This record gives sequence, C-alpha cells and structure tokens, in this order.
Amino acid sequence: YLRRFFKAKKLIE
Repeated sequence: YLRRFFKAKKLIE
C-alpha cells in the first residue's frame, strides 16, 4: 500500500 501512501504524503503530507 505504501506505494501510494509514500509518494503521496512525500509531496502532499
């Protein structure tokens, strides 16, 4: 899941 949970927050935390 972190696939989208990582790239997400990274730029949109």
